[PDB]
Amino acid sequence: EQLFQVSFVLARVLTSGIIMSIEKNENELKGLENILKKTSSKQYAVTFNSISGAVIGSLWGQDIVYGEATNQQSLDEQQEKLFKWLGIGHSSLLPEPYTLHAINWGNISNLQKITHEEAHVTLLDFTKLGFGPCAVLLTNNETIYKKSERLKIFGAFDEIKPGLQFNFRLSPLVGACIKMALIKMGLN
Amino acid sequence: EQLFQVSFVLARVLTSGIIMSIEKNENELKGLENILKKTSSKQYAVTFNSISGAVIGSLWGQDIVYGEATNQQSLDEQQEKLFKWLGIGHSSLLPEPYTLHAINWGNISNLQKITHEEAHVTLLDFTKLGFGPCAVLLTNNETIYKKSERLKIFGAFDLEIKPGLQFNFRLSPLVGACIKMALIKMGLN
Amino acid sequence: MKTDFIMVPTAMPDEKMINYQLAIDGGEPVIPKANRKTIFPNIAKEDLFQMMISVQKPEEMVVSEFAEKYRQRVGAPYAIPTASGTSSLHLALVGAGVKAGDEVIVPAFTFIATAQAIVAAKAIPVFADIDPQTYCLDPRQLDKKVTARTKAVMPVHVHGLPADIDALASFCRQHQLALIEDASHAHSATLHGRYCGTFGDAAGQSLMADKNFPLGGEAGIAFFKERESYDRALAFLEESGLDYRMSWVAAAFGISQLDRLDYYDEIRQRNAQRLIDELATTRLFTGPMIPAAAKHSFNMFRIKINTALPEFKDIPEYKLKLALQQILNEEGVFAREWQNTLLPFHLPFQNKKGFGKGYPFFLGDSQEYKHEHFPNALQMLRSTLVLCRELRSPVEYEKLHSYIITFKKVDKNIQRVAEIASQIDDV
Amino acid sequence: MKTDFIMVPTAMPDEKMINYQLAIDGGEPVIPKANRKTIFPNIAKEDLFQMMISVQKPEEMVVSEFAEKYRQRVGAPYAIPTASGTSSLHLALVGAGVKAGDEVIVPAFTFIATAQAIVAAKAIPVFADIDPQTYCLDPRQLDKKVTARTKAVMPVHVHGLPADIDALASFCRQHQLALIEDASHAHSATLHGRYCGTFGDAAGQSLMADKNFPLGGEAGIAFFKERESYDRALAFLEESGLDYRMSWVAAAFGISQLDRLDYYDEIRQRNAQRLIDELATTRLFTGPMIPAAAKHSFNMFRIKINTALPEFKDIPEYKLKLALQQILNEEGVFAREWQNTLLPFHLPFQNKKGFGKGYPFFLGDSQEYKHEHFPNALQMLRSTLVLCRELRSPVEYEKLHSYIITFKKVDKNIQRVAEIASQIDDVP
Repeated sequence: EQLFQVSFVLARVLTSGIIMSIEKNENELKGLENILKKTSSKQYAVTFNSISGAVIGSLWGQDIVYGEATNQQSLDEQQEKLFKWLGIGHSSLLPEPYTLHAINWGNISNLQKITHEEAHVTLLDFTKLGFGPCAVLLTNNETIYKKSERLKIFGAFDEIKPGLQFNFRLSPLVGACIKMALIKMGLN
Repeated sequence: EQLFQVSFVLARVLTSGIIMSIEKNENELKGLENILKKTSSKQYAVTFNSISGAVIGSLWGQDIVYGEATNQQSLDEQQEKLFKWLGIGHSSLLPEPYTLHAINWGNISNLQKITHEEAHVTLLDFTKLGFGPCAVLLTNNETIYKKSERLKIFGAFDLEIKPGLQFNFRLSPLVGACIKMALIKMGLN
Repeated sequence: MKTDFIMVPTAMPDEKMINYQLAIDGGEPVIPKANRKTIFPNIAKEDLFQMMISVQKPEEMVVSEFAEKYRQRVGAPYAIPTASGTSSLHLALVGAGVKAGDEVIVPAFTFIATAQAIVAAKAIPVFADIDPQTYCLDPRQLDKKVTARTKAVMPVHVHGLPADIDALASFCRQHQLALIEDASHAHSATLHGRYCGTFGDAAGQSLMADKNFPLGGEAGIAFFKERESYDRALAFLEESGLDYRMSWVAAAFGISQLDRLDYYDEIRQRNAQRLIDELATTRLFTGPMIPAAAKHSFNMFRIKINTALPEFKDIPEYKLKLALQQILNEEGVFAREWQNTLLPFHLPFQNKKGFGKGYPFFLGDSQEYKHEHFPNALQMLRSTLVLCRELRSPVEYEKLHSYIITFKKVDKNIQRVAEIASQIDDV
Repeated sequence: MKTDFIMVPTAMPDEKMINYQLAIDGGEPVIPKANRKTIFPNIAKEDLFQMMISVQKPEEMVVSEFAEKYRQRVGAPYAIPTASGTSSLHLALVGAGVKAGDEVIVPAFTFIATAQAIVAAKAIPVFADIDPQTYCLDPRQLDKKVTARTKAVMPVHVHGLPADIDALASFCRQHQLALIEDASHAHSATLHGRYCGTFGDAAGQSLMADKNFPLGGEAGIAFFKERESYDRALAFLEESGLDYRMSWVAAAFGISQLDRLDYYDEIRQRNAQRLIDELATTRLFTGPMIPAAAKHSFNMFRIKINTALPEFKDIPEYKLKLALQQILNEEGVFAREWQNTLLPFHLPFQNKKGFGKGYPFFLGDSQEYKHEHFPNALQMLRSTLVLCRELRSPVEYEKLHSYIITFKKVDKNIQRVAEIASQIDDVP
């Protein structure tokens, strides 16, 4: 919303010279992850460069893979398709895989209430903050966390075996901008 | 918003690599001048890094030098001191040397009404804008213009009017560019 | 203010240091510890200012702008900007006509993302050996690896050297196969004066910050020759529901960077060329072989160890390599190895789990891969040293000469290299 | 986007170009047209970020912050930030007790600003000849200059070479005068390991963007040894009504530039030293002399031409100088003259109008200086060439060797230099 705030952070990180997710001494994604854990009281965070990443991380996070099924009920038409691509089917008998909250500039200020909800997987789409596509998966289920990072090429490579993998690594630059927003909107 | 508009200008000029008064390809100060010339309808503009520069320019431009006098009715305590340091006396029976307008954020939007006046030398002090000490002198008097430049070191001998004492009242392009931006945002162009 | 600015300039090295003791034996290193760090990417004022320009524009317009600018420069008919190199290869494969169950011939030696792109396309990687010198997919191999399921061939311009497109192309037209390039290291690399990324039916390319043409974090771009391919790739995005979109922040960095790319590339070329010429005078080291039509981008500079010297009579090549790594590292030349394991032996292609239940893989006959199937690729891993960041960065003359001195210094110590190597523990 | 960014790197030049035809005669220049530009100051990403830091703070605090930072580094006890180097000299003089009618001894060879600061202090400049090697104020030609009016000696560390503080300090002490340093070129220049600006009772220093340590446009700083002097200068601002304050924008650039100044200095130093050594091998060119106590800032690099080589028999030195300029320019090295005429003969010190009616000047004994008064400085302006931006800019190795090749190339063409000089139109 403020051009100076966004410019200042992009300036700051660029001046650091540290703009790669896989680079050592890269605190922007960690800093983001902390705030979101605090706000949600969750123990594990996994950042993504796409909502699609967070969706897969949640599905494969609970061994809902090709051939399996879950409750495609509260899904939009897009995530309907993602699941059809992944090979997953529908059943009303089973629970929902995640509770997705689209975060934007209106509802960001009161994020604590949104996430103070007991559920397996909280998914946060940050795309509409306008810093680029970004999502974060939150859980206490360590096995989801580990499985979620491991679907990303370079996530914990720096005996839970990975199969198919994607580059859903988020840009520090982008992660830094969302981290600022959260701070400027009062999530210490 | 304002912090952004300032940063952007500084970033731009810095990116150009042209931040010296004297360096050719500098267009920030000329742009600043042209805006005020048009606003005031005065033919000549001279930029300074201090109001003192504008004062000394206006005075010496009208041959108000050491040993002369002028009308100091309107002077604040600072200008009184500066006139005294120059060796310029007071006389009620003489005209005022210039008309001064302290420009700031509250009154910069209404600059046509301020500067479009009959004063043959209009002095604008922009220091309160907070980009640094700055002043412009506006006249139709070609002879004031020329002397105001010749008192500056590197004024219009970038390549008669023989110069005496001189000062470095050259304005920083970066500063001039901030002034220019502020003007453009507040109605002028 | 946290800054990466290097505060100590690299001094001009004394050429007498060729005669110096090795740093591993208490000698003074060619490159002092202060001068060991390089800067990458080259973040200049322009890039900061470009962020202040782009931030004011619709995010999708910035992305479009970048896509168009880079596309035009490359000379590709069509382009889709992605969130990653890996996604761009996925789209490059689908758009070109690869469908679930097809086999794609890839080299065994490349980044995992190459092969993961194929598996994401619901296709089956068929791994192949490389040429001993180019290190790219060996065309001579290809006959043996063709089946009825073979749909595409996916060469990698690995290290930034263009692969043998002349040959691989003719093979593809002949066997009715598509050609999809991985150009993720070959920014600005050309063949017959034409840029890598334009030869294939489609191609994908990392634009990550660790690449010679770096965007502001994670980024990639897919190129397509014909509109049919571009349309199929865009259709696939609609059907699949994948969000593979680029960040404006990432693209904004690309826009500014692109204006200065030719300058940084010129330094890279002249630097790398001088080193090739200098290493050719040495008995121990050889820079990369480059075909006459090709221009190397030199994202990585792989050096061959002449392991056949008499001083190394009864010493395994791997010990010669490990000895030279230690020796060079102490001098201040960080010569890591890019890929230690070939992609058929990475866990994903050992468990063959895919999307789950081994989805892609069970469509076709399982081929159990063995080390004896890739003799040239293993030969390379046993007998080469890779310079990455040291020559990707457009380093100054003082640094380049520092490299030259280091290799010349070690080249005078073939005898000690032999001794140190021989005393290394067995694996 | 308007950027100064140089898009073509300088090629490593062929040392065989020493044998090449001169570029004035139609040959290949050592430096191609594309490689003649050089970037100064070195505006990096850190400087842009600094503006975004400093913009959020009280402007006074920004100027204060800078002033302190630079003051500690220099090692002066007191410092006033300032709008320009000319203003900082004015303060320096006045704060050190210079008063109306006083006389200051100054070299005839310096920038106009030096003397104009003197005249601004209502004092009368007494112009002295220079040493023919340092080009600084000559300590010998100082006996026959002191009068009852003489209050101070103002040595300029010209080009960035420390002047003879040792010799000039003892002279001041012996005649009970003050020493005010013009250190406007001498950023980071030491004598006995102490930065220029700490030696005198006060010193002024330009911090313009054309100086080795550049602020964001026009800027200055004045240093004072004792607190008495600092307070006098502060009080002068109160009394005078002069606004000589610094721009925060200018100051911000100083802050960021200061963190990187030692890096750029190091290259400056190696570059210039290399060039001195190489120029030593030539017949025709000698680099600046440097006392063994001093370190040179190398803001400017004045080269001595051997005009007495046999080839230049009946050719006046000014024709040799002009020819070498033309020759060097065609090869790509912009050799030029800093001062074309000495300060005594500049119009301000000819008309002697001052504040008005000859104000400062009538307050003392008239001095009608003639050319015969400054033989050393006149021979300097006849027989030397200066590199400015060429070496102020911390150039890359390729560019430096291009300078080395250029001079060696011209050194192999002394006969032609003679032949060309001889054809130059007689300028009376």
